Amino acid sequence: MDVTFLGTGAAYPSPTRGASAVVLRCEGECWLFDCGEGTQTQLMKSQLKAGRITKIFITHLHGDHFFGLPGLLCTISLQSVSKQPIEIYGPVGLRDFIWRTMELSHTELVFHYVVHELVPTADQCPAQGRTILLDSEENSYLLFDDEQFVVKAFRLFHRIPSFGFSVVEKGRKICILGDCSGVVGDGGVKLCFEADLLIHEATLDDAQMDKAKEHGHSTPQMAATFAKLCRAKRLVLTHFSQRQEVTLAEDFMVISIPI
Amino acid sequence: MDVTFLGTGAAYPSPTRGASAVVLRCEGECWLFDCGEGTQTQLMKSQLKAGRITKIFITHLHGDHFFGLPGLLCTISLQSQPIEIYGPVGLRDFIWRTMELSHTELVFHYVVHELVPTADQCPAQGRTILLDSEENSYLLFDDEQFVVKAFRLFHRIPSFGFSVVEKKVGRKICILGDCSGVVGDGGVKLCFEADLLIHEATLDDAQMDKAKEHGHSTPQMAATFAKLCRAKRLVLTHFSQRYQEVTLAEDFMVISIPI
Ligand code: NA
Ligand SMILES: [Zn+2]
Ligand SMILES: [Zn+2]
Ligand SMILES: [Zn+2]
Ligand SMILES: [Zn+2]
Repeated sequence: MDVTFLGTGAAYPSPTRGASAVVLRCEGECWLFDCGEGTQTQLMKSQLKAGRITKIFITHLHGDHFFGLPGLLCTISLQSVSKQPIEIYGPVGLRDFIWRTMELSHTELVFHYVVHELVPTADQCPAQGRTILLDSEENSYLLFDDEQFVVKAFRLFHRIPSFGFSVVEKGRKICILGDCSGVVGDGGVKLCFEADLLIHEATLDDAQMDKAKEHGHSTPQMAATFAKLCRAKRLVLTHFSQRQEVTLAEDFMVISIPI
Repeated sequence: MDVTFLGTGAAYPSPTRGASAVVLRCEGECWLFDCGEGTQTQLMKSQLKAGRITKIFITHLHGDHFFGLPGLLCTISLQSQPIEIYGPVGLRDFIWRTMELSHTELVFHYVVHELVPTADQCPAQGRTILLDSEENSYLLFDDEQFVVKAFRLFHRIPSFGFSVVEKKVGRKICILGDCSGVVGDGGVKLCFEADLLIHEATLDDAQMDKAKEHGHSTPQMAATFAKLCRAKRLVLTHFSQRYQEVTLAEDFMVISIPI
């Protein structure tokens, strides 16, 4: 079980840090978390293969987290019956984006996909596919629960609504948070408790905390405080402004979680 | 006056050849022809600056020619006259909806002028630009410095070539989208004695049948068109990915056009 960082930069892809994308691998099955522009080329450079991706999870509808998605699907198709659809989980709006973009570009994908949309709430920002609704008691979204994994989402605060994802082996726990300046109620501490790996943004340095919060971002001290509060075993910082063990992510870094 | 190749590959971007994008530069003013995924990052790696781009021309709505556009506009905005965008019907709504979905407020104004294709181009505020039946071309603009026109190509979906004429008469640069041929005589006439002619050669001549099946050309097809137009120099691009003067385009190649 490992995470491969494809893009570790904030706001846009650069020559030194790609736009947001991380792949979680379990037993040859790949799950992609975020898909900024250039993700498909970062995949090509990596040891991973786009064709092995079975699920995709989008944290929020800022372009550095999803503009690479149409390209990625097209290329997977161009290079390919798959039996099971690729499952795509993300905020409301994502399903129509993909459908329209594929139609506009006259792309007939050779595989089936389904988009499951998470419904955000207005307090996340300043004042056949499923629709997935918050459970107010649990304070989370159930994405899926099978024999191997339970995967859930929780609400973050950002300039637009943003989500974190919790992956639990039925075992190891990996939590991956979208851009944020905070978490809505106890959703994070609950789901992220004793995470084996916690992936958190740290867009700006601690001296720029005011600017960070302004833009719905975090600094390393904010991430670290959340990690300590959740008793995470490992904290990995990512989504750096372009130019408990704590690791600063770089593109193509692979972190394994031993059993 | 120079031409800079940003991406020279076919169908998708790779680590060795980016998706379609070429920049024409005159006296510090940059015009971009096509905008595949990764174009913004190629620009960063190049000696060019995204912020100097004043016009963008899209040959056809295949993703390897436009999926990079939303990202490019966002990054130009983040890092900074209106930008003029020319391309097929459908492009304007694509850009508008994508900006809205991603909650992007661009700091510059842009306008999208749409070219209306004809049905025989494929197998059986902003302007809406019609084919002129007398001239068999589309007038994009005509000022004291330049006359720029589009003409119809045959591809799997409708595709366009662009003719740029400097007034002295002066230099003529013609850049053709993906195609297996030109539709009627509008194109041969506009490309006559081109100083530089940029043409695809997706597959080698031994795969001509496969090339034509996919609305593509081989080097002999491109060469024959260059000879027919009496072009001075032919540059081949849009090469299949590793999965009369004739020059083979590579990413970051710069060709200077003397007066
Ligand atoms: Na790879
Ligand atoms: Zn971001
Ligand atoms: Zn964001
Ligand atoms: Zn193409
Ligand atoms: Zn094409």
